[PDB]
Amino acid sequence: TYAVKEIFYTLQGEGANAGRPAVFCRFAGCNLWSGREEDRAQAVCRFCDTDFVGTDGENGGKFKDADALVATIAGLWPAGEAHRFVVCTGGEPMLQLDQPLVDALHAAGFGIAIETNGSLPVLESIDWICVSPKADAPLVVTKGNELKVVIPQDNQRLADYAKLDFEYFLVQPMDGPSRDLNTKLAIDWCKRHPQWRLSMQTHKYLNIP
Amino acid sequence: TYAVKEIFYTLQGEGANAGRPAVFCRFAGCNLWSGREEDRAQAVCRFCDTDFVGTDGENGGKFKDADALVATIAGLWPAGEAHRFVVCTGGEPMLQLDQPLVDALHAAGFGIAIETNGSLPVLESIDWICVSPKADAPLVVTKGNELKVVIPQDNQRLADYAKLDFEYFLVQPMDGPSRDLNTKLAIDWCKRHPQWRLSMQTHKYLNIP
Ligand SMILES: C[S@@+](CC[C@H](N)C(=O)[O-])C[C@H]1O[C@@H](n2cnc3c(N)ncnc32)[C@H](O)[C@@H]1O
Ligand SMILES: C[S@@+](CC[C@H](N)C(=O)[O-])C[C@H]1O[C@@H](n2cnc3c(N)ncnc32)[C@H](O)[C@@H]1O
Ligand SMILES: Nc1nc2[nH]cc(C(=O)O)c2c(=O)[nH]1
Ligand SMILES: Nc1nc2[nH]cc(C(=O)O)c2c(=O)[nH]1
Ligand code: SF4
Ligand code: SF4
Ligand SMILES: [Mg+2]
Ligand SMILES: [Mg+2]
Ligand code: NA
Repeated sequence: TYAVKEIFYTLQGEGANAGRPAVFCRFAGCNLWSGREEDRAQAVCRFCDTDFVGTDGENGGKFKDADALVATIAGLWPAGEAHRFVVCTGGEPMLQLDQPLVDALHAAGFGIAIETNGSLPVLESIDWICVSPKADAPLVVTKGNELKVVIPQDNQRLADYAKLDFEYFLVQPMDGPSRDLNTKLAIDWCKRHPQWRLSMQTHKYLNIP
Repeated sequence: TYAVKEIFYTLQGEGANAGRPAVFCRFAGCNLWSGREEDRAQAVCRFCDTDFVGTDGENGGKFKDADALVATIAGLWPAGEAHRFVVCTGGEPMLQLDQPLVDALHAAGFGIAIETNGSLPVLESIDWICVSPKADAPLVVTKGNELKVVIPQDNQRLADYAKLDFEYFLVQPMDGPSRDLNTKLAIDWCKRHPQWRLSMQTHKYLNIP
């Protein structure tokens, strides 16, 4: 059984796969914040830009099993087109993403990405692992495809993240009332430390979901 | 001898390497347009967003040999940092980019990308080949790392391009008076035909060179 906030078809806005058509499956619920505003200031992750509470978004709901969820995901892909790609997010997708769902998505011809905060172990059969560490949470996933660090965060040891086992090391400016400022900080960081590259939230500039 | 409009250090704004720190080396001169506005209306390539005339830009000049040019490119890289990366562009870089320059950039620890219109043979020792075909020019480069097609162009056969031997197939919206329109067309093209992914000109959104 899966609790899903919304499922939608768009381009991946972030990370190395930015620009790529993807079905986004947004699981409800996170382990670093309740999703309630009155809780935000005391939460482990306090900067979240996302509504992951409940199952009331587009295509959202409680799915009986993996086949029902996969059916809805596949249904959003253009008929007769391949390159099927799903980005599992949330919320924290590792609270709910399990092997039977991964196997059913693979059997349906999807490549699978995850967006995860890195505080929970990941399924290594996932094809694309994006880890976005939250400075005040544990980081237990220390290898993956891309480490996409939102900056600035207090308590961050940013340069050290670069010792972890990832193919790409990205900084993503924190959105909120200081986005332009954070974007300038992020560009400068990369130019001074070019192991790192910039991940913009391109979907916000394109005004697409 | 090399005629170079400008050399600057920034983030690659475009293609699959978007976000990556790079020295841009912009060669002077193109085979598809004189760069003169009086000639634009009759040129093979008519939509160019770039000034590639003369050697009067930042660090631009006539370089006596490869060593000279590599010296200036290397001097823009942050001291003590690796991941050296240079994007050769212009203008049409294949008018001037030769094996000695490729060999000296490589000797200096640079990975080398090119931005090329594809109408001229490219050197296969170049590490990253980005081909952006112009609808009314010959396309002789039919393999490479990314094929980054600016859209829309009249006379374009866009689905045919996807038959070529590239790792990535991208559409980039044509900037000009219709950029927003063109951006929506490009998003829609990728969602309908998801072999294709979007290449935004992110440096224009970031307002960086
Ligand atoms: C909403 S999270 C969901 C997946 C999981 N909780 C995680 O944090 O990766 C998806 C991506 O958005 C990023 N993000 C969240 N709030 C953001 C903000 N205000 N500015 C920029 N990126 C943000 C997260 O760091 C993560 O990389
Ligand atoms: C300035 S060109 C120089 C390299 C080579 N002459 C070429 O055309 O690929 C670099 C990139 O800018 C793209 N470009 C030029 N004018 C553009 C415009 N108005 N809108 C979007 N992309 C543009 C080109 O297609 C190319 O991919
Ligand atoms: N287009 C788009 N790209 C995204 N990449 C990560 C997102 C997320 O919410 O996990 C997201 C999102 O919400 N939209
Ligand atoms: N930041 C940035 N990225 C770019 N990618 C290709 C460019 C070009 O002029 O070839 C370009 C450019 O001029 N600036
Ligand atoms: S860990 Fe991810 S989903 Fe949870 S509050 Fe933070 S950014 Fe949002
Ligand atoms: S071929 Fe490249 S440099 Fe030449 S005019 Fe066209 S976009 Fe500009
Ligand atoms: Mg989001
Ligand atoms: Mg340019
Ligand atoms: Na900090």
